[PDB]
Order: sequence, then structure tokens, then C-alpha cells
Amino acid sequence: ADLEDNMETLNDNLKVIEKADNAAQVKDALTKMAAAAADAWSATPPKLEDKSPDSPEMHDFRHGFWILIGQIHDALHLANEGKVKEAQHAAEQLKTTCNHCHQAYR
Amino acid sequence: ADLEDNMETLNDNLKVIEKADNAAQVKDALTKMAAAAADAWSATPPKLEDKSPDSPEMHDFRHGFWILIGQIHDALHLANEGKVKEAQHAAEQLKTTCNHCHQAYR
Amino acid sequence: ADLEDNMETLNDNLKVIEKADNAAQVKDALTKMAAAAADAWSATPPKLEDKSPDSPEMHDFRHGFWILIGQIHDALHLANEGKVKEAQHAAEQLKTTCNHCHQAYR
Amino acid sequence: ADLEDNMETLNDNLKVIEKADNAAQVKDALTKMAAAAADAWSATPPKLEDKSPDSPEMHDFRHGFWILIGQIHDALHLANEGKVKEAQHAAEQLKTTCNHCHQAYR
Ligand code: HEM
Ligand code: HEM
Ligand code: HEM
Ligand code: HEM
Ligand SMILES: [Cl-]
Ligand SMILES: [Cl-]
Ligand SMILES: [Cl-]
Ligand SMILES: [Cl-]
Ligand SMILES: [Cl-]
Ligand SMILES: [Mg+2]
Ligand SMILES: [Mg+2]
Ligand SMILES: [Mg+2]
Ligand SMILES: [Mg+2]
Ligand SMILES: [Zn+2]
Ligand SMILES: [Zn+2]
Ligand SMILES: [Zn+2]
Ligand SMILES: [Zn+2]
Ligand SMILES: [Zn+2]
Ligand SMILES: [Zn+2]
Ligand SMILES: [Zn+2]
Ligand SMILES: [Zn+2]
Repeated sequence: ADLEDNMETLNDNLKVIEKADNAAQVKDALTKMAAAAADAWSATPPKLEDKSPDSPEMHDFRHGFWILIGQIHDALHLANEGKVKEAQHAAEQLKTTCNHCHQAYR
Repeated sequence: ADLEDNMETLNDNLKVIEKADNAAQVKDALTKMAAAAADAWSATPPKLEDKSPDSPEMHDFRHGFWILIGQIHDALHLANEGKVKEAQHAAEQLKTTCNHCHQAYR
Repeated sequence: ADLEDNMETLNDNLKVIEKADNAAQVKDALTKMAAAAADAWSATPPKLEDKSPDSPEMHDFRHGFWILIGQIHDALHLANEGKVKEAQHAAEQLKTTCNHCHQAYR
Repeated sequence: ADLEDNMETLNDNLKVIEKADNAAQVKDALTKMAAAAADAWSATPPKLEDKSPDSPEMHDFRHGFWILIGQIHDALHLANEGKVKEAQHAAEQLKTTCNHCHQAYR
């Protein structure tokens, strides 16, 4: 999928997680976020289109996806263990990763 | 790219890293491995073609990619710091991740 | 050292990182935080003194140190790469981990 | 505890995990390994006794503990999810980390 659609998937599933009542809902949403974050790896955003594909700037951009991907990984373990509230808290906390990349690269 | 092509990219760049004698070669190779691992996320392996796309078995398959992605992340930091030998050691260590997924799913 | 001494080390060095001008200052501070976080692992916090040493509650308490330790690890790589502002951002993101444990267990 | 006691704890519990029949046995063993790895952070290994406690060499030594600690974290999630075999495999994958540090520093 394109970067924009992967970002919409992240947005939409964050809201699903916030409103969720049970593990299954949170797991399903985190599963979708994991796939969107991994698929976003290949994208070059408009504001870096004039940089070389493996420039320093592109390395720093992609670092944020490593952080996000790691955070989703941990949140899904918590949800898998039935720690629904803790998985929800983890999802709220990773908004900072979203925000940090947007501040620099959106 | 398809799973087989991403796997060839991973395999080829691991060999580049082994033979490398400067940071740039190792960084470039790890960069390519990071992209191939992320792109592999969406693939259904032949052995699980008869399972639902977000079955338990497919969750367990994809878990190995989180591990691999994390290991590539750390190796690139070591290479970025000019610790070329230590980045090469990290690359050797992450073969265990490759091997473990292959044993269960190849 | 006891938990309170390790907490003072964490608190003091977070402030050092905020006010730092160069990578060496940030690296030194993160180094100290890494040691304090690892040493804090063995502590029983006052509010869980009435629980068994390896109770579920104590497992959930120690999970926060895994998160903190991992965040310090990554921040030090950023500082080692000379990315002072990015290491400072990572340090600010650490506070969420600090705050979350305090809310639940202090 | 001293480094040798922490190393014996790691070694003993790896063998417990290998022979284990159920999740509880594996979780208990991984719990003990987590504590030993964190406690090992403060130790100076004999072969670096002539280096300053926060020398470059000591930084490189301690990096291996970040790796080990992270791996134990993940293994315990797998055990917590009831994935006994997969937690056992993760414990076996740990040995690469053990071996790497031993080769350079033991
Ligand atoms: C959970 C975390 C995140 C959420 C919820 C999120 C959400 C969004 C949304 C809703 C958009 C607008 C999408 C559209 O065009 O319709 C967007 C755009 C963008 N995001 Fe994210 N994002 C996240 C994480 C990240 C991270 C980690 C990075 C960089 C490493 C990033 C980089 C971007 C960029 C470059 C755009 C602009 C291109 C675009 O419009 O798609 N995002 N994000
Ligand atoms: C650096 C790590 C890895 C390396 C070097 C590696 C290398 C390879 C190679 C050479 C192949 C042969 C087929 C081809 O060229 O496409 C292959 C196939 C495969 N690998 Fe990997 N791999 C790695 C990691 C992983 C991981 C972590 C997983 C699963 C989580 C995985 C799953 C598979 C599967 C399912 C196949 C069979 C593909 C098919 O039959 O179409 N690999 N890998
Ligand atoms: C950078 C992160 C953190 C900072 C800056 C920080 C700072 C502090 C400070 C200033 C105190 C005051 C108590 C004292 O030192 O006498 C404290 C107490 C405490 N912190 Fe943290 N902390 C951090 C992370 C954590 C984490 C991750 C946990 C749990 C996983 C935690 C658990 C506690 C507990 C239980 C106390 C109460 C100790 C007592 O009452 O004796 N802290 N922390
Ligand atoms: C699961 C992983 C590991 C296992 C099973 C393990 C096991 C052992 C054992 C059985 C010893 C002999 C201890 C003695 O009685 O004196 C030892 C020594 C040692 N290990 Fe490890 N180890 C592991 C990981 C590590 C790591 C990651 C490092 C370094 C980062 C490390 C550094 C050392 C050093 C320096 C010694 C020699 C000092 C001593 O004798 O205690 N080990 N290890
Ligand atoms: Cl929570
Ligand atoms: Cl404890
Ligand atoms: Cl970086
Ligand atoms: Cl147990
Ligand atoms: Cl080495
Ligand atoms: Mg969706
Ligand atoms: Mg080839
Ligand atoms: Mg005291
Ligand atoms: Mg799992
Ligand atoms: Zn975790
Ligand atoms: Zn590292
Ligand atoms: Zn090495
Ligand atoms: Zn990093
Ligand atoms: Zn930043
Ligand atoms: Zn909280
Ligand atoms: Zn995991
Ligand atoms: Zn296995």
C-alpha cells in the first residue's frame, strides 16, 4: 500500500484500540498496525524525494519506523497475555513516536 | 518484492557484510537487509498457504521478522559508530534468527 | 544500591542530558542511567512489599525496567552517533516510562 | 551477587529450560536469568580488570548484556503466552549471545 494509506491504517487502528473492550479487538488492531508500519518502510515521503535513497536524512527517517515497529511488537505481547489495559496504555504512549516523525518529516 | 526475492536480498547482503572491510559496505548491506525484512512482512510462506492470513500460525511466523528487524537495527548502529567488526559479529549472531524461522516454516 | 539511590541517579542524569551541549555529556549521563536501571532490577518497591518476590505484580513491575533499559540502550547509540538532539528527544521519551511506573507502583 | 554467581545462575537456568515440561518451569527459570543478567551489569570481568570502570572496552563489554537482557524479555513473553516450545527455542537462541561475549572477554 502507499504511505498515506499505511498512515491511515495506523490512525484508524489507534482509535479501535482506544475504544476496545477485550484482547481480541486490541490484538486485531495491533496486527493491522504491525503490517502497515512494516509496509511503510519502503516509502519515500514527498519532503525527502530530492534526497538519495540511503542518504543520512533517509536513515534518520527510517529510524522512527524501527522505534514504532518495536513498540507495536511489545504491545501485541501484552495483549496476547490478556493485559488489555496495559496494551491500550502502550498504544497511547507510542503516539509520541508518530508525533516525532511528523514534526521532522511531514 | 515477493518473499523469495526478499530472502535472496537478505542472503546476498549477509555475505557482503562478511567480506566487507569498510563501514560504507556494511551500512549499505544492512540498509538493504532492513528493507527486505520489512517488505517480507506481508508474505504468506508456502507451508502456511492453507491457513487464514491472520491465523495464529501466521502470527507466529511474522514474530521472527520482528526479531530480525530489531537485530538489523542494532547492527546498523554499531556500523554507524565505526565498529565494523562488531557490526559483522552482530550479523553473524542474527543468522540464528534466519535459521530458526527456516526450521519451522521453510 | 537501594531503589531510592538508583532513582536519584536516574533523575539527576535525565536533567544532565536536558542541559547538555555535546555528545560526551549525554553519553556519560546515559551510561550512569544504564547502570542504575540494571541495578534497580533486584528491588522490591514499598507498595509491593506484601507480595511474593516473583508474584505476577512483581513481574509487571519489572517489565517497566525492560522498557527503560531498552530505551537507554537506543539513546546511547544515538549519542554515540553524535546525534545530540535525537538522543535528547529519546531521553524525553524515557520520561513516559518513568511516569508510568510511578503512577502504578510508587 | 558477583559475576561468577550470576553466570552460574544463567547456565543452570538454561539447562532447567531445556529439560522443562511446562510454561511455569520455563517462566521461573527465565525470571531468574533476567535478574542474573541485570545484576551482572555492574561487574568488571577479570580480563578487563586493568581498564577504568567506564572505559571504552567496558562499554563494549556491557553492550552484550543489553542484547542478552532484551532476548530474555522476549523469551518470557513467549513463555507467558503458553508457547513452551517457542520459549525453549528462544532460550537456545540466547547461547549465541553467551558465546559471543565469552569469545571476546572470558
Ligand atoms: C502510530 C503512529 C502514527 C500514526 C497514527 C500516523 C498517522 C498519520 C496520518 C493520519 C497521516 C496522514 C495520512 C494521509 O496522507 O492521509 C500521516 C502522514 C505521515 N506520516 Fe504518519 N503516523 C504514524 C507514525 C509515523 C512515523 C513513525 C513516521 C516516520 C517515521 C511517519 C511519517 C509520516 C509522513 C511522512 C506522513 C506524510 C505523508 C502522508 O501523508 O502519508 N508517521 N501519519
Ligand atoms: C538474515 C536472515 C535470513 C536469511 C539470510 C534468509 C535466507 C533465505 C534464503 C536464501 C532462502 C531461499 C529462498 C529464496 O532465495 O527466496 C529463504 C527462504 C525462506 N525464508 Fe529466509 N532468510 C532469513 C530470515 C528469515 C526469517 C526470519 C524467516 C521467517 C520469519 C524466513 C522465512 C523464509 C521462508 C518461509 C522461506 C521459503 C520461501 C519460499 O519457499 O518461497 N527467513 N531464506
Ligand atoms: C528515567 C526514568 C525514571 C526517573 C527519572 C525516576 C525518578 C524517580 C525519583 C526522583 C523517585 C523519588 C524517590 C527517591 O528517589 O527517593 C523515584 C521513585 C520511584 N521510582 Fe522511579 N524513576 C524512573 C523510572 C522508574 C521506573 C521505570 C520504575 C518502575 C518500573 C520506577 C519505580 C519507582 C518507585 C517504585 C519509586 C518509589 C521508591 C520509594 O518510595 O522508595 N521508577 N523515581
Ligand atoms: C545465557 C548466556 C550465558 C551463559 C549461559 C553464561 C555462562 C557462563 C559460565 C557458566 C561461566 C563460568 C563462570 C564461573 O563459574 O566463573 C561464565 C563466565 C563468564 N561469562 Fe558468561 N554466560 C552467558 C552470557 C554472558 C555474557 C552475555 C557475557 C558478557 C557480556 C558473559 C561474560 C562472562 C565472563 C566475562 C565470564 C568470566 C568471568 C566469570 O568467571 O564469571 N557471559 N559464563
Ligand atoms: Cl499500564
Ligand atoms: Cl524484583
Ligand atoms: Cl541512528
Ligand atoms: Cl513460574
Ligand atoms: Cl567481540
Ligand atoms: Mg484497518
Ligand atoms: Mg543472489
Ligand atoms: Mg537509601
Ligand atoms: Mg508472540
Ligand atoms: Zn515486553
Ligand atoms: Zn546496541
Ligand atoms: Zn564481537
Ligand atoms: Zn536505534
Ligand atoms: Zn527528534
Ligand atoms: Zn500509566
Ligand atoms: Zn516478541
Ligand atoms: Zn522454534
